[PDB]
Amino acid sequence: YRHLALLCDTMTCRGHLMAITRHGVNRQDTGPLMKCSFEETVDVLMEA
DNA sequence: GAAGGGGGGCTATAAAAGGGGGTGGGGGCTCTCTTCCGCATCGC
Repeated sequence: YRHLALLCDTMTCRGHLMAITRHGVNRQDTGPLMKCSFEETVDVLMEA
């Protein structure tokens, strides 16, 4: 359960349903370098 | 009328002369998020 509970917590820790796509994982306030390694490498870095 | 023959032009070589023309080189598939438009609603 702890593995399942951890995934659900990360998807709801910010008070809204956060998808595990780029639209939810890159929107969270992480560093641009982490975001660029996931998806949208240049668009993420251009915005930063 | 086919085929061989004869005569003559073409080829290159130099050189001069002067001008026209030829040649080459410049120039005028699916899912998700964002944006725009029409509508009905109130407000003044």
